[PDB]
Amino acid sequence: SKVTYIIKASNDVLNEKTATILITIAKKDFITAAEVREVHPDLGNAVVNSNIGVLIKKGLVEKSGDGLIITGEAQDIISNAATLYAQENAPELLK
Repeated sequence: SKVTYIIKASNDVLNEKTATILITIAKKDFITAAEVREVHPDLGNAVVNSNIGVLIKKGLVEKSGDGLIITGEAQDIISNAATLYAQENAPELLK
């Protein structure tokens, strides 16, 4: 997971943890907190919940009923980030 690009496009508001949780939510619309927790065994279950909350208080994620979905702000960081990465790895990606 390419969190350095994310932390970069976020002007360093994001750390390695809030960045990795952001990608998971970005990747699956209406994903739940319980599934975000399961794909990050590395992290504490209450750590994931905290950092999801830190992402809602920043205007990057919002809750839709039971599910989690990323804001337009968040998708600017994601598209910036992936374009950065893609250009630094282009000949490796394009084969």
